[PDB]
Amino acid sequence: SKVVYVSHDGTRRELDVACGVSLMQAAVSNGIYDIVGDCGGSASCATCHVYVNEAFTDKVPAANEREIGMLESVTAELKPNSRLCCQIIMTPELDGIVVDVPDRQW
Amino acid sequence: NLAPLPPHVPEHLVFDFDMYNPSNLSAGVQEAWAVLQESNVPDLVWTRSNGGHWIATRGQLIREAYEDYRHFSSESPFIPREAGEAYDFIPTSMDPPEQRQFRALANQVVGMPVVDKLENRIQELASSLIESLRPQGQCNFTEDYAEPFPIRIFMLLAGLPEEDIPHLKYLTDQMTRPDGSMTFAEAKEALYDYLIPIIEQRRQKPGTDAISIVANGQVNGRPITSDEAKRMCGLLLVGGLDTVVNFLSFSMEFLAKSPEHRQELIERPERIPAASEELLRRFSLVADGRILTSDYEFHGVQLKKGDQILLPQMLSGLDERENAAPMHVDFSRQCVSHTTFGHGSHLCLGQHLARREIIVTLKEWLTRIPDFSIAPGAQIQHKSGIVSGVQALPLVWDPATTKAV
Ligand code: HEM
Ligand SMILES: *[C@@H]1CC(=O)N(CCCCCCN2C(=O)C[C@H](*)C2=O)C1=O
Ligand code: FES
Ligand SMILES: [Ca+2]
Repeated sequence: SKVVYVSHDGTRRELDVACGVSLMQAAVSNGIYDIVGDCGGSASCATCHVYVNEAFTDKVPAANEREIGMLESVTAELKPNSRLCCQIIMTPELDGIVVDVPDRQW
Repeated sequence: NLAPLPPHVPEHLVFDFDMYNPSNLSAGVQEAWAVLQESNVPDLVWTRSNGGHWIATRGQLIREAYEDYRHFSSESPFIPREAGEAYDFIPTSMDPPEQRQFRALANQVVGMPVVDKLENRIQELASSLIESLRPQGQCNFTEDYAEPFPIRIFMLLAGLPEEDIPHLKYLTDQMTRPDGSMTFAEAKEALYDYLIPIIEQRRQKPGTDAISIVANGQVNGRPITSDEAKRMCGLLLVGGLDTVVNFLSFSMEFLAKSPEHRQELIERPERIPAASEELLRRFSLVADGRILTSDYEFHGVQLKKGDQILLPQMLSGLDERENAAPMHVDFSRQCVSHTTFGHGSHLCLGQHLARREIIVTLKEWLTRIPDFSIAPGAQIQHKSGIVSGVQALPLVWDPATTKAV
């Protein structure tokens, strides 16, 4: 399916993302540098922070308490639709999902 | 060579395993460790050897433990604990939130953006080593390629002169592979002394190299000290030698023994990145651990403060609970899971640099020397430790079967 990555500066990247792949993994594999993904995807670092568009927050599995704990120490503005994108695992039902990437991860 | 059994440890979890000398090592070091994963072995054993410690034998527990640093601390991540003496590289032994400060800085010198703009320069390096090796039809891959390649990349991203290589090689060698002619502590100190005037010089007259960036970075909201910078710069050197050297050798050993997997990558170089990941799962090689901050019930086992637990990075991908037919190398394997680069906040900083060194070595080797094999009459020996490895890899091939480019 396809995922759109909107950088802080408005610049827009759409990626074709295989099922089973995390939004973090896809970002790092395709030069979306404003997603760092330091810990490599176990909710241990908060450097894959994204804002999930409201049109898809019903459609993504809620965060677990581990993701919640890690989200407290995001460096950019923490918002209600804030997610660790290493916790978002891609599926056909999530096709065309919109995530906004914050101005900083570190 | 066993230690007395702790009053808090039940004997029915005791299991004879020495990570420096596993029983069936002649079959292959990954095979040798996989004995911990036979049907009648608990997910969590105790061994009396190497001082005495726990071992997570299964991917689920290893990942769990690596996810909880409050109970499982990096303050003592090496077994035996005495192997921590004089080991003060950064950020190996730190936990969050301080560990984080040094990972932000490090990401600036080996993060994906840096890896990417270094790639072409890395492949010309790889090519050059290969290109001027091909008409020999033979080599000790380990000495001839696996060792010079990563240390040459370090020089490149640290901005260090080429003739400095013999010196650094020696020092890192004495550290990794001791001679009796120098203690590890001495070799380490020599490395720091090599680094520290470069750091001070580039703090006051910066470049774009790794050393400048680290020397001019901030940690905890104030300037990184010279001490902090050398201890981290030191690890960016040491961290990516012995593991890249050995992983490339395990891999290259496999391809020399397996014409069918070669031809696949030879007919479909597009598969190489995916094959590298599979090669990473199958020939995983790091095993370190953590120490207990407190008493703690864990997966039905009572640990106490001070206890060390081994959490083999190697075993997760070999855990057949995680990958079907784990000893099988299938380059089209659909759900490859492993912890070859570790797991949790310490997962390898060089993972992106290390993947790129693998993919380039494969894309550039097979491009030139498609067919090769292990030397005739060759007893290839594996060694077992914190970073398991290959002793030597004599390879042989016919020059007329190659192709210089
Ligand atoms: C295939 C090659 C490699 C493998 C299998 C590997 C393995 C690992 C593993 C498993 C860890 C985590 C240790 C733990 O949790 O106790 C680690 C940490 C680290 N690695 Fe690698 N590594 C490789 C290549 C490299 C390279 C090329 C570099 C280049 C600088 C490097 C630098 C580091 C550093 C600086 C750390 C410290 C991470 C931390 O504690 O935050 N590694 N490595
Ligand atoms: C690869 C490894 C893994 O755990 N995983 C998700 C498990 C679901 C099983 C695959 C079913 N499936 C598809 O066939 C497409 C999307 C999906 O979930 C993987 O996909
Ligand atoms: S990559 Fe570390 S929390 Fe997502
Ligand atoms: Ca000195």
